[PDB]
Amino acid sequence: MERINFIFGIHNHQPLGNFGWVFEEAYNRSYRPFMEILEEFPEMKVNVHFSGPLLEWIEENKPDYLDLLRSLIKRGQLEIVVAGFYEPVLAAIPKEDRLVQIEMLKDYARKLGYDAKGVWLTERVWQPELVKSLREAGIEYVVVDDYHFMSAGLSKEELFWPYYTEDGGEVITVFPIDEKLRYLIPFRPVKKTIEYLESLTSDDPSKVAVFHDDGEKFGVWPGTYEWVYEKGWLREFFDAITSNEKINLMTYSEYLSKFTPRGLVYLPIASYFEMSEWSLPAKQAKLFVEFVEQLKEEGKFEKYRVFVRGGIWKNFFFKYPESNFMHKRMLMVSKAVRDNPEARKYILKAQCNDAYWHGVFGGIYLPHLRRTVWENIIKAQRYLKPENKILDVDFDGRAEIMVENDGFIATIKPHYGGSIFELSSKRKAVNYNDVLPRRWEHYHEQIPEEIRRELAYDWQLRAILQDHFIKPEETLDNYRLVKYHELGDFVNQPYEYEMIENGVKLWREGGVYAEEKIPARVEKKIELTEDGFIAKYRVLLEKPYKALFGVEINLAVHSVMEKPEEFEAKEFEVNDPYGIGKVRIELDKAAKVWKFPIKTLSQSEAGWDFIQQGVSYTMLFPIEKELEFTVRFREL
Ligand SMILES: C[C@H]1O[C@H](O[C@H]2[C@H](O)[C@@H](O)[C@@H](O[C@H]3[C@H](O)[C@@H](O)[C@@H](O)O[C@@H]3CO)O[C@@H]2CO)[C@H](O)[C@@H](O)[C@@H]1N[C@H]1C=C(CO)[C@@H](O)[C@H](O)[C@H]1O
Ligand SMILES: [Ca+2]
Repeated sequence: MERINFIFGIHNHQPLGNFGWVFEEAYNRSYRPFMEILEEFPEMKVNVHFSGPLLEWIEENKPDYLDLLRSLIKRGQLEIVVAGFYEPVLAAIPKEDRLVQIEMLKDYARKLGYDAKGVWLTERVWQPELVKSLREAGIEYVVVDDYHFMSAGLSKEELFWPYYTEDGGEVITVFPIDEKLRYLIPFRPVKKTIEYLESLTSDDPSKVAVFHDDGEKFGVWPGTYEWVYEKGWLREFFDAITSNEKINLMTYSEYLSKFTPRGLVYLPIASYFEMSEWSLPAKQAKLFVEFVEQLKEEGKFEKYRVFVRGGIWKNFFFKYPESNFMHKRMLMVSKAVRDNPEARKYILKAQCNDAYWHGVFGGIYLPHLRRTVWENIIKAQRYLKPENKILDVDFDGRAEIMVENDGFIATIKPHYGGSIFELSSKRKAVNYNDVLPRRWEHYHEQIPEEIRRELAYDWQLRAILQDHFIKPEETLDNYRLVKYHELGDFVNQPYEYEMIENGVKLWREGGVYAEEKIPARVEKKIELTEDGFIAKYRVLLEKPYKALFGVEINLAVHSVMEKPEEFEAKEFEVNDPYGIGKVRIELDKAAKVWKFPIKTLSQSEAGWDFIQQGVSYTMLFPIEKELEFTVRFREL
């Protein structure tokens, strides 16, 4: 009967911090071939979204590509879709930042010759109040998933039309991405998509199905270049989709200029379905997966999927404390820097979402993406006057201590081993502790043997000046892996503190539990210096007992595929050119240095691999009753 309207869109994005070859590959593998083929089919209509950095990379490297986009826009083949310039997850940044973020990209769209009216929701993380924000930015529609609607209570059958939604008395139009099309396109043969769309036709001329997904899926994703281009999937699809009398191709704006949204509906906090898995704590994510698989295993996932639920994106801040700290620190800086445009631009760049979470691969686990966020938090803050302060930054209920001078910002957590969790260099714009601890993930456990022997999961978070207590006969390999016997209770327990001039005095009354609790007291005087910091230690035991006290210092060493190593040293240097640079650790007394890379499990189609998140340096000093020494970190 009536034709079925079809909306085709792509979303192109490269997170800040990506290697140059990555942009080049995505452009050659996807961005360019895709538009060249679109140019060949005058009747094809595409709704495309480009992230700000991407458009900036293109203007600098591939200017001609922009002339092609202007042309296609001019011939009615492209509707430019926007969002937050630097791909922030809108719901996770200040409302003020949402405005400027979107307008920066609206300005760019405008320069391609198109007044953007729609927004691609980054990671489709929805919150009711985004309505107000999108509305203030002049946006008339946002792109979400069918799953957001199913979660609200509607059945898939009533999701082939866009809907209105309101908040604060403001209303905006919402289009749902048909999950099926995300799997049919472009991975399955063309006929599979044509058959599906044709079966959707009804007596309702306004019915519409929506496809909108990653542009990189058409060429970059493993295997897609061969399938989409070498084997002609795109050319065959564009020909089929434009030569079908039951399928009416149109852009989002064209649809709204002809059909009114079906009605009013309210959406919960959600994202696309797959995200319901990743955003759950590892244990629960595993259960979620078992549940989904067992439903499919009993051929009943299809009729019951509308009731399946999982986590929400913001909970990555719970799953990864390092992401939460990163996030809250940028929120802190965004506020203090809001009236300074030059400074503010840096904080807006720090809101690029990728490094804040982890799906099946990458994200927060890629040091280069993480350092880029930190790099920007630091550059924005550098415009502010240094000022020490006590406050609960990551909201765990126990204040942090921020000590800072003209060249550094150190964040101490008295509650957790009185350690330094953040040592940011204002000169290098690097956080020396921009590392991650080794954690189990629901998708772990197949993994090869060569890697299993190097796998280990931490019980300790990782910071700087982490006080240990091990047996003289303890081995590096036992320590490296988490097998060793930690005699003390100072690594993850609270420390008393006293503020001083340019630093803090920390001390803890604990004990060295071996054969009997032997009460101990660790003291550390941390003071910021112009090129780092210095810590004067004074360990004390209540009763004699041969042992080894160790001060651990984790470092965001990224470009140094370091390996386990133990050596004798009073002072040693570290040279990490592409990461934290050059630094020196000086002791006033020699010690046994234990070094090892922090390895994290990374899954790819090329099997399992390892990502070095940083390196741990532990300076061991023997102790029986009294121990006194000084450690100095120096930035070169
Ligand atoms: C992370 C990604 O999730 C969503 O993507 C899903 C695709 O739409 C699905 O079709 C499916 O793709 C798999 C193929 O079916 C399969 O045959 C094989 O080729 O592997 C594909 C990938 O596993 O599953 C995808 C989820 O795994 C979503 O639509 C997409 O926008 C999301 N991409 C964002 C995430 C990151 C990571 O930080 C960014 O690099 C992207 O630019 C974002 O758009
Ligand atoms: Ca806290």
